[PDB]
Amino acid sequence: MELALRGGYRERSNQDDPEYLELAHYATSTWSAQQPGKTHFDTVVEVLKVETQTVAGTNYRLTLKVAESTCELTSTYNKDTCQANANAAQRTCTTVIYRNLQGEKSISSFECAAA
Repeated sequence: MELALRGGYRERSNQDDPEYLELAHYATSTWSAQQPGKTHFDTVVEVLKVETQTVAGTNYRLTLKVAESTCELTSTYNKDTCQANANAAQRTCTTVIYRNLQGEKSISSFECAAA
């Protein structure tokens, strides 16, 4: 379920590995679908920061610029057709995704800063 440690995150660049963006989309679409009053998926405008912690499994702490997409929640989310319009409100959000050895992912946290 989680990897619990104070400190010990290592900084990664968002070009260090293409999977960071994939993980960002997984977290953002999954979380947005559960929010009360939402009609559309939120999507990832940009990965702003990547930090990881590994013991056996790994925490990916991703800081993201997020905006509402035009893809309805009744549709299947698509990582690259569900882009936000430049005029859509943006927020900075931070998510911790824990992945165990089986590759099972758990969103430990997903929090957005007020605009």
